Amino acid sequence: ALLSFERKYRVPGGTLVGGNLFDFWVGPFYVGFFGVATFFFAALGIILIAWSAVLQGTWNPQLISVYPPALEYGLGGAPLAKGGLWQIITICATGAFVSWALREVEICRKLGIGYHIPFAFAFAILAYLTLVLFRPVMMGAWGYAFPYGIWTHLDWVSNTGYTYGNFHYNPAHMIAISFFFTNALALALHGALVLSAANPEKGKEMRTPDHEDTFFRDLVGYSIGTLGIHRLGLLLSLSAVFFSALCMIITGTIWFDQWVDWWQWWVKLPWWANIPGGING
Amino acid sequence: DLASLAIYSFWIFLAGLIYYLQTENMREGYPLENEDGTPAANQGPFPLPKPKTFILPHGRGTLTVPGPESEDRPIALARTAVSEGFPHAPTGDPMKDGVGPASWVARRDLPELDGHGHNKIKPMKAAAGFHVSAGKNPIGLPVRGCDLEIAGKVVDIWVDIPEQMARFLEVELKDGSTRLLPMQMVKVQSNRVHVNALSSDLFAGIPTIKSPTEVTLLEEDKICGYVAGGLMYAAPKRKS
Amino acid sequence: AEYQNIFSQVQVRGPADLGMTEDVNLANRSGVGPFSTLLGWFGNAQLGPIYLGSLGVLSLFSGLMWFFTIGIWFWYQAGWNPAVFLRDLFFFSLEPPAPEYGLSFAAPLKEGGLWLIASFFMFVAVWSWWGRTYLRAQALGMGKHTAWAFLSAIWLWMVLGFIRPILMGSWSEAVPYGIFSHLDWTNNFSLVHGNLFYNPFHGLSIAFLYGSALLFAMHGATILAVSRFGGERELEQIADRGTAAERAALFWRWTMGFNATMEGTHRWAIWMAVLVTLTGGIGILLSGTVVDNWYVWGQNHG
Ligand code: BCL
Ligand code: BCL
Ligand code: BCL
Ligand SMILES: CC[C@H]1c2cc3[nH]c4c(c3C)C(=O)[C@H](C(=O)OC)c4c3nc(cc4[nH]c(cc(n2)[C@@H]1C)c(C(C)=O)c4C)[C@@H](C)[C@@H]3CCC(=O)OC/C=C(\C)CCC[C@@H](C)CCC[C@@H](C)CCCC(C)C
Ligand SMILES: COC(C)(C)C/C=C/C(C)=C/C=C/C(C)=C/C=C/C(C)=C\C=C\C=C(C)\C=C\C=C(/C)CC/C=C(\C)CCC=C(C)C
Ligand SMILES: [Fe+3]
Repeated sequence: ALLSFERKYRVPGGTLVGGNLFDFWVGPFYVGFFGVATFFFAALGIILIAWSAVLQGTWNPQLISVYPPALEYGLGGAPLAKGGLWQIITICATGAFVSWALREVEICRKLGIGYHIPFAFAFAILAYLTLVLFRPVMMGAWGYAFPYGIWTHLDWVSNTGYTYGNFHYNPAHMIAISFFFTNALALALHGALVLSAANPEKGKEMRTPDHEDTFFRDLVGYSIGTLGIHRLGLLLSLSAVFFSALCMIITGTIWFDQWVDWWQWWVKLPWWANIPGGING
Repeated sequence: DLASLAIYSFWIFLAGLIYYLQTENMREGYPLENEDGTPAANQGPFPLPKPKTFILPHGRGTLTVPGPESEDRPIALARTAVSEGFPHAPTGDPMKDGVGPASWVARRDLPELDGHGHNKIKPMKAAAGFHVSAGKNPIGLPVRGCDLEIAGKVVDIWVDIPEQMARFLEVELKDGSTRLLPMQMVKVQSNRVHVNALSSDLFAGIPTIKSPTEVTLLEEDKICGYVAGGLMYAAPKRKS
Repeated sequence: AEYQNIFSQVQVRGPADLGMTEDVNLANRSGVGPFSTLLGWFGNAQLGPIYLGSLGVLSLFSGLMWFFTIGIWFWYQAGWNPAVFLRDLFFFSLEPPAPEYGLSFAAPLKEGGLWLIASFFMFVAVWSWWGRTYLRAQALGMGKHTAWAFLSAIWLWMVLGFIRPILMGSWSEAVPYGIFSHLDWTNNFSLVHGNLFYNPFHGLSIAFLYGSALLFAMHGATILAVSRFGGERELEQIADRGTAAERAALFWRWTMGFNATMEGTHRWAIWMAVLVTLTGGIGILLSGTVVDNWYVWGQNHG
């Protein structure tokens, strides 16, 4: 039940709601009040998916799929089987995620550490909410949302992106994707740096941050350093998700033509629109 | 076919890799224990790993993990309930006692050293060539606690020498002695440094250090421990 | 506002850090560059010094050689006109030989030979840089992890531009140099193969790519959060666990029910990241050499 250095931190307090009432652990798990919110929202939503799975005929997770209300239904409710199960499961989903964050705030308080983790989680929650609530509402229908199925939601990704030709041309999607890629680069580098110091050459003694700094400067003329790289991971990550949401909040709402076409604002400028030669003259 | 061989093999590699990774993260905190400190019955499905040895660089010795584990310190807490899983109340003053969010570990009571063997952290005053290079300079600001009362004056910054980074404010009391505050728990503004974790009367109680030109890892832990504890334990004197 | 350690509130500056000498031939470090106050709100203010050995110079030269080759073909495609160049910047594209030349080096300069020339410069630039990766580590007595991990990035790049074009029998199978064309090659690659959503290695790759954003966001937040107990000094927390490492582990344990060590979490990191391209490159490698349509393959796995 406890890690060897753990008892000393298991003290009363930090809760957000409930005072000492749900303030206890089950095995290694802290139980918020929000631990109780999350279990209720998550068990209700799982129950409704298992439900939905019979109304639809299957028990196989590669087939189970829950679709939003069709476009026809606009923003209204929609019978249980014709999209309303999805409406209620989405309400469970948000309930469960926002609880999880709030539970994380409580764990933060008991531990005397900062709020960075749940703040970060929040950008994921916002991305989801962009796909299933903000974008559908700006567009008129729950049916623009994606559905809950392992393979059917990629159906939705293909269909949605291919409505604007090659999605690659969505310029916020480009910045988003750069953030993702650079993030994986920082992750490879940070991991391998720290390990290469803790696990040096062999028989050899443990290296130091001065080594990690040194190796970097040797390789690229720079080193952001140990506080730096953690700030950077965070920034790269969160920036990726922020531009992920931005690229989708704007697609179908303020821009709804073929993304390749947006680029013509550049190529069509007064100063060079009509000069000849090159690809566009 | 070949593509089915590759994918299925990959799933297998992936399972061993998860396993290896999981066991690797057991070189601390393990074996699990009961709330009373003896080995828990169930340790989950992962075995401990064969141990490893880090060689520390300034004839500072060895670490070999996993190995026998204790807190090397008394824990002023008691059970508040009759079975596994509840909070354990502080039996004393939690701040003075280093428990809860004020906890510290018994790290080595020497100073972390740079790559060259010198103490990593020094008061800027004993650090040649080091000066404030941008942003508001805290030195000479009054230091205010969460009760909005002044508790001292900033008299130097302790700096990380190889990373060139502020790490504490050395602040002076009515006393004339000083304490270190973590740079990360203070807000340097126009006419003052504000400290939210601590009320003005809890500064005297900050853990003191033995040299005034060195901190040790143990002292550093007790200090950071103490001030972070205040966010929970000084909430009584915290205003708005 | 209580304070978050995202940007620094004070920069502090000392003598330029020349860094540990170890087995490094110091002949080859440059001397310190200057000091960006700007950089310094966020990470370190000091630029340089860089080390450039002979291998150093080699890499960096063919580096520019590839860049400069792509760049004349761009000015040429622009018919020498400076405004046209700027306008059509993302449209220029240096393409590989047509399917007809197969793997030969025969193709004219102006229809593929320029491509192979730039491809040649890129190949020695990357690989030399790779060995530069290892060498800098040896000189310092550091482990080999950076080069191992960089090897994973190289494997996709390798498979995309060289291993796969060879196995399929021609250089036309490989990727244009240019901002839009390489996007187009991409979209196109997927179409011709039955949509890469059906290729299990693609799907794995996404899980790691997304997974790396998850991990680093977790990890970077975890550190900033415990940064008020010196959490960022990870190596000394590995050698002597302090409350920062403890309160970190226990955040994740109380939340999701298991946790890492300060050292272990870095092995989660190196692998989460490296697996993105490892997995990816198997997925491309198999495309069209062994599976011509992922959908179809998918229909009856074996
Ligand atoms: C043919 C398809 C189109 C295309 C169309 C789209 C579309 C359409 C979309 C994207 C989106 C994205 N695309 Mg695109 N995309 C294409 C080509 C690419 C390529 C490529 C190499 O070609 C790449 C790398 C990308 C990359 C990206 C990212 C910028 C983004 C996905 C990450 C994200 O949004 O996460 C955000 C993360 C989440 C939303 C996860 C949320 C997690 C929540 C909060 C909690 C879940 C908990 C879970 C339930 C717990 C379960 C139980 C536990 C496991 C125990 N695209 C092609 C051209 N792309 C998406 C985007 O920008 O979304 C905003 C999007 O909607
Ligand atoms: C982000 C932009 C697009 C999108 C584009 C893609 C694409 C493209 C792909 C996936 C793939 C996946 N996505 Mg999807 N996906 C989206 C939003 C989601 C959401 C969500 C709540 O918003 C979830 C839960 C998932 C879940 C999944 C997984 C089934 C699979 C691997 C993900 C991963 O490794 O993440 C990183 C996270 C981790 C490593 C943490 C572990 C996450 C675990 C495995 C998720 C389990 C979800 C579970 C099966 C849902 C079960 C219900 C629960 C019992 C409540 N996607 C949106 C609509 N997703 C890949 C796939 O293989 O498809 C079959 C793939 O190629
Ligand atoms: C319409 C397009 C198709 C599609 C077609 C492809 C194709 C084709 C490929 C991918 C690949 C990927 N796609 Mg897909 N993809 C689609 C949809 C998606 C979606 C989505 C639906 O949202 C997502 C999230 C992704 C995500 C991904 C990634 C997991 C994977 C790229 C890994 C990577 O890190 O590359 C970035 C990293 C590299 C390219 C390695 C670079 C290393 C070299 C050594 C560096 C050279 C540097 C050079 C010298 C320049 C230096 C300049 C400096 C500043 C000095 N794709 C749709 C289905 N996708 C790649 C893959 O492996 O899939 C199997 C790939 O080939
Ligand atoms: C900065 C954003 C990056 C990020 C960060 C991030 N994620 C996080 C955190 C952070 C900081 C956490 O603290 C939190 C965590 O606890 O991690 C272990 C988390 C987390 N991110 C997770 C998943 C997740 N994150 C993803 C992405 C990202 N997370 C971003 C790229 C993805 C992607 C890329 O697709 C996934 C799949 C979980 C591991 C965990 C959140 C766990 C949680 O909220 O648990 C509560 C709920 C349940 C246990 C049960 C679900 C409730 C029911 C309503 C079921 C159905 C919902 C429905 C939408 C089903 C969908 C079907 C699919 C097939 C599409
Ligand atoms: C401003 O003006 C100046 C003069 C400075 C010039 C400006 C130039 C500019 C702005 C240039 C822009 C260049 C761009 C946009 C480059 C983009 C490249 C992209 C986008 C992607 C590349 C993907 C590349 C891959 C996948 C390549 C892989 C290559 C190989 C494996 C090597 C292949 C092997 C060859 C060619 C054979 C030779 C070797 C042997 C051993 C037989
Ligand atoms: Fe780290």
